[PDB]
Amino acid sequence: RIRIRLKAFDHRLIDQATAEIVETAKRTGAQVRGPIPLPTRKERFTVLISPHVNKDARDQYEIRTHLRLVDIVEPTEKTVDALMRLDLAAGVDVQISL
Amino acid sequence: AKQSMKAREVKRVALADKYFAKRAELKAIISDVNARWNAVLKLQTLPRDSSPSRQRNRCRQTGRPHGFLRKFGLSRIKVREAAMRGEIPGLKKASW
Amino acid sequence: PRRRVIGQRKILPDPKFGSELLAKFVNILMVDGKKSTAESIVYSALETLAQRSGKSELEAFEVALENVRPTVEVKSRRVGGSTYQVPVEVRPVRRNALAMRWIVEAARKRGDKSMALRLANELSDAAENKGTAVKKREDVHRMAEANKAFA
Amino acid sequence: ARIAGINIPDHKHAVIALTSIYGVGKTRSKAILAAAGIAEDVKISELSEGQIDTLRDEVAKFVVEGDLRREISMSIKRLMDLGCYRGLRHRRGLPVRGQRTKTNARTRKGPRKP
Amino acid sequence: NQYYGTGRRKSSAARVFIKPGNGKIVINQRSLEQYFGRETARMVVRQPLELVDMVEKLDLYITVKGGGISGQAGAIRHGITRALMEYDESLRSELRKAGFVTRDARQVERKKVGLRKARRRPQFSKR
Amino acid sequence: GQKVHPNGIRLGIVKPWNSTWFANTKEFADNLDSDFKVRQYLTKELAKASVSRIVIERPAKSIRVTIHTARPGIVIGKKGEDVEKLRKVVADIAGVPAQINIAEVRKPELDAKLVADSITSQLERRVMFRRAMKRAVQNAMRLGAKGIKVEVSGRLGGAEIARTEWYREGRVPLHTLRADIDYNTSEAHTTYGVIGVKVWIFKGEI
Amino acid sequence: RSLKKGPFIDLHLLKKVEKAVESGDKKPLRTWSRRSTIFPNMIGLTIAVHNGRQHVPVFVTDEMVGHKLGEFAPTRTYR
RNA sequence: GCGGUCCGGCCGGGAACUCAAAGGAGACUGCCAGUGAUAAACUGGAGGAAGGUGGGGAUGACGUCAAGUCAUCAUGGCCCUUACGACCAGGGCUACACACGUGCUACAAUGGCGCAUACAAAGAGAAGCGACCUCGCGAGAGCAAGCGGACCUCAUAAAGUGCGUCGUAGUCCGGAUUGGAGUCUGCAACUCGACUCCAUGAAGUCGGAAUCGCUAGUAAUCGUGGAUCAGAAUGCCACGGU
Repeated sequence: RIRIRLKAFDHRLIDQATAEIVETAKRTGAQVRGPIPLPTRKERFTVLISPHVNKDARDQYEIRTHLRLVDIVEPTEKTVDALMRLDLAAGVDVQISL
Repeated sequence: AKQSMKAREVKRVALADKYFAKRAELKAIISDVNARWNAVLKLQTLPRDSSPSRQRNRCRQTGRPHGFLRKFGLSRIKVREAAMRGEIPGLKKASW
Repeated sequence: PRRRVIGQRKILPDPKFGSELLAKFVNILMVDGKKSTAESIVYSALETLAQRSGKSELEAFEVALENVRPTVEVKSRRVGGSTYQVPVEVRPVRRNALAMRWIVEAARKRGDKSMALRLANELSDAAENKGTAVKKREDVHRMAEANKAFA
Repeated sequence: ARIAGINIPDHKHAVIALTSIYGVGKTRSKAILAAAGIAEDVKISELSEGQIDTLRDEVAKFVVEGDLRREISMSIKRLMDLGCYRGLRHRRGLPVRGQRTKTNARTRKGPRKP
Repeated sequence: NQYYGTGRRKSSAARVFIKPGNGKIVINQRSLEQYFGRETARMVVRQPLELVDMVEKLDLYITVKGGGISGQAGAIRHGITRALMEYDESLRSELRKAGFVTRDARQVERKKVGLRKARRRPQFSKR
Repeated sequence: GQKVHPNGIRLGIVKPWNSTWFANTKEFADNLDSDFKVRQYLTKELAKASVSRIVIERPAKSIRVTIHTARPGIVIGKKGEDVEKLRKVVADIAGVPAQINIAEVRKPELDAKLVADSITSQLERRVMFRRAMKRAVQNAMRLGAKGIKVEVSGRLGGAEIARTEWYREGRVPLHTLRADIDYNTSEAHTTYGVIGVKVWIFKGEI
Repeated sequence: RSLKKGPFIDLHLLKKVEKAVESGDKKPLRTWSRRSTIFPNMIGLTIAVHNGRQHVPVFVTDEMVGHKLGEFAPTRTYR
């Protein structure tokens, strides 16, 4: 009924933010479906490190995308409420849309 | 990196939308299977630099027409410049 | 390989008759890794080897092989600016091992019209030993032994 | 089985042989055997002079044989006489279709010498 | 009662169910040879049964996907044996000598930055 | 020229990011350029302020920014004077509101960018560079610290020869991922070219 | 084979092919649109094109209905 | 293992299995034996999913070459300055008697081409991927559903396997090239793009001197995505079959 794709870059921060949305939903509301890991999108970028020529040098970089599902089965006026406003934690993304 | 070559894109950007795109849409339904009247491919004499390709994308801190990535916007050397100091979020040395 | 003396990678036996040696060959013949199309011309080129020779089958390969198994060879060296190449007996495992490289090498040249055939005519050319392999078992028997004075 | 052009292409399958003429390729090697009531894997080793004289009147549509030898040549001289570029090459010994030439470009030049 | 084991190999993971019936088998809902049971991977699947008895003693429902042929078949052989333990640990003892228990570490090596592919080093001039 | 950046490699551990936020390709660059656009300016206005680090975090269409310094006092003004003007402009770049942190720095003797800048000025102030580095190291060991090492490069004290002197003391495991090492460049322009000062300060275990 | 469906030319040049059939064809033309094709409404025209240095004169003959207006203006000079 | 099927995990349903992602456990020569001082260690064995730094990254010391980079950029000094600056259009860098280098494709039957059909991993996506139906032989064009995405699209992967053509013959190989006829993005493709389609078919029938890579899931062979990008990769980066 209410999906909640929470995504971030640090593994021990994406499921420490989920560890909240849940301890809140399973508070002012209920149901919930426990956290669901989801595949991780690791996007690498291989670049040349020498300011000039020297191709075989290169510095390989990558950004990791961690996901969470949450997925609340039984919404709540009290839960869809406090849901908004309070959220804190800078650096994570939230998406509940359909 | 030649203030001039820089402004060349800024003019190709400020001119690509305030004109092209806005009225450049005059080549879709218009310039297609609609039937022919000459009204079409004709009033084609707007700017020049204003184009969806008339650009090279250049580092926001230098202007190196090569090794420029969108995802970060900057150019490889300026990228690493950041990288090694947090600078680019959740970005670190890859390995596997 | 300098200080580290290794060993050998005993490969999986055959997928029909069940045999090591048998296998090695199958690979020897394989190229570009098409082990399928390879063994597809292995047993198929061995079907008519169980017909023309007649001698059983499981050994219709072995016996014919014994005709390409040398006991001595050569080897380049360099002592003071020459070669002083001194022969030597081929290890029990390297012996027949070589045998296969050649037997097939004769199939790599014998340009007929079909591989499986460019294979048997030689394996059978081992029953009465006279192929480019059994005679190849002479280029070493003649080359070596001539410079045997150093053995 | 001379047919159409003096060329006497034979001792080859249907869809096969046919492509021996100057102007006959794979594509137009079935576009005709599929509009004359003829098969494909058929060897002329059983072709009555009847199922052929009908395959002979077919090629009579698109320029082939000598007709095409000077048909394309017609444009050959043309494009040249014009005095453009795409013609320049031919009257020189250099690749027409914009190919580079800092090196390789032999197919439209000739075996190196010096 | 149902019998099973996982077993996988080089990106080819499989699930194997033993059902005390017949040598007959149905991997991924489609008979043996009706899939690949004849290619290089011929009796490869039987192998884990060589050192034992079957033919019409035990049926089995297989399931695998992902990777390649000989790879999948491998997992198969893996599941089969790590599923055949159920009868006892006494057979897995004599079934290890066939190293069927061993999970194949072997895997495609990553192509480093510099070579044409994994180990292939691009040819450089004389000197 | 063959050593990896100490900080940037430890990023997966001990040393955290300096830019903590998240976005999508669609506007990841416009943010990156947005971010490192505030730093450039904020640092300038605080030169004589003894800064050393500027952490930026974007909490969904917003911004915080934590300014580090052992010299915080005169970075705020008369009870909020200075800091104010800053936030003002700060916000006026990206397009979203702004707030700003104020992180002190007890003991600048051990902070990278500080000891590194604590010299780039020394040099332009035509002082004995070989006295700057000897200084650093010592009064760096003085108050704790397990390892510390300073490096300088370019026309030293006047020359046409490009030399680079170093000076370590203590213990610095630059190769041990889990070791806490703070490193920071610090350029200084003089009357005859640019000079380079790159410090390294080892502090802990796990 | 290139311009999808329907050729292409200039505008600051069209007032010279149309204005060359009513006022009598005058001296060669001097624009910079080799990119244009050869419309039968040019036949004979005194056409020229600046290619690096000067404008090379040519005569829009007969059968040349579908070809550019630059192929006849080599810029690279050798020998 | 369960019930309902318009047999599509399709719908109840079920958390077992695959997988997904967090936190664990495990291998240390630890055990036995041999050689080796009763040492270190190497060899062999047991158990073990994995041994003997399990495989693979990342990591590259004091230093050498006043190496390379002052066109990434910053920078001492120097020089120009109604100027080597700067605005615009066209054109070269994609020119070419040539030698060299790294490459893609071949020189074929362990292979071409036709039909049938079975198995990847990895990655990207909205000023984007764009089903399905629909127009062409085809590249595409129309209608436009879905997807900021383990939900949809980009891909029906290739070798491969079962018959079928062929017969070892420059040939049903190989694809340069030239013309004609068409497709796509763009202000605009002639000098300069990319792709399809109809005709055409060299050289090369495997290579002297010499030389390069590779000791494992590696060499070789086989496809796949990605960065930049408006559009043009046999290049590069990354993936995975045998």
